[PDB]
Amino acid sequence: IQRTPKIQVYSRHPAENGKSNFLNCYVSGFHPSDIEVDLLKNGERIEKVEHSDLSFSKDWSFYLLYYTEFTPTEKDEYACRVNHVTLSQPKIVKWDRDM
Amino acid sequence: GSHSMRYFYTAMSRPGRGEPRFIAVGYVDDTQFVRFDSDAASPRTEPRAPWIEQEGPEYWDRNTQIFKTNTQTYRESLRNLRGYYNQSEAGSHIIQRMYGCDLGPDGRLLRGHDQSAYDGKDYIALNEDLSSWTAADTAAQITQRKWEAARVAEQRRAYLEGLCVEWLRRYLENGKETLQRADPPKTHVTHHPVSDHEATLRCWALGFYPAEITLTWQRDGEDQTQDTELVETRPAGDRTFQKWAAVVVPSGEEQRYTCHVQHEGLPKPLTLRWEP
Amino acid sequence: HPVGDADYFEY
Repeated sequence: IQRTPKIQVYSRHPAENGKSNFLNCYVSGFHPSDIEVDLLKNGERIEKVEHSDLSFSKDWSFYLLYYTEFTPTEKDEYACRVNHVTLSQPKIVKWDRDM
Repeated sequence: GSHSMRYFYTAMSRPGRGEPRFIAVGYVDDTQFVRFDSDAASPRTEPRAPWIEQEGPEYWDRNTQIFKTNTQTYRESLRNLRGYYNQSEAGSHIIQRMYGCDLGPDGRLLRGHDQSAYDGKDYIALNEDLSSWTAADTAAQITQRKWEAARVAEQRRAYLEGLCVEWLRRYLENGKETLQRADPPKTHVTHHPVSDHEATLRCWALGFYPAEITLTWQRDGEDQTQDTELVETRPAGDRTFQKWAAVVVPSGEEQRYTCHVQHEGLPKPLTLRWEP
Repeated sequence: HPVGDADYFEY
């Protein structure tokens, strides 16, 4: 059977407006391994996103980290968009600096 | 402290989209050090940690030979398992394998592992005795018979008690400044009202390595397991990990709550409270 | 370092 991804969106360092940082989207607990992940800025797909090599946890579920450099500001909105065979429509999780 | 080496293999069929992909990654504890991907423009074993870069050409060539061979044998194995389960040629399936050795704080072998799964379910595993197998079902029993006939367990045992430990020890020495350094969590407690009558206390742990950590909330010194929201430990992207635990408390009762943090890097376990 | 196999190893 299949397992749906858990999704967390967060920064590498504590967020400080105007200071360069890294925006992370960590997807985990999913199976099978095919998955589509986009980082969004104000709703638009960010171009040069990198990701970790496919690995898995002791329960056989897969995990990946997607990341890109970004400079947080007061009004810019960031999010992670994920699609997987378990999802009927892409799931959007917004970046919340207290999460 | 204690240390482990693991290799993780994923072999994925994809009918109509070429031959099955084989990817292998190697880890010491929570640090990846090598990858191989049969889909790469030029498939070869590549370093993923600075301390492995010092290994010679023979190491890289040998690794690459092994992973290229595994790419082929795992493709055959996918065919075999498709047959064991009477599956059609139309679906995509996955074999996963994880194996390696665990050392105790003295550096001696604690135990070895060689485990496989099919489509995310336990398939076959080498028992802790490193001499016998546990098969999940009648399909896996076919693999078990083949592996017993070929004395596979004896060969895994030799590797796990020998080369696996020898190499892990070498890596631990070569990467001692990182692999043998525990970075303690940086911690704080945040406070957010959720109404007139309740507030969230969130206990944060940031910048720690390795990933293993314990984060708990107590109320009046009593564990709040059922009321605590605990996110999965997550990678920061700089080798370190992050985690938080949250509890919703009645306003006014904040000082009744304490966050407790245990981590290998901590001289002493921490007790924290919200500091207004 | 990863483990090797005998020739024609298979599930």
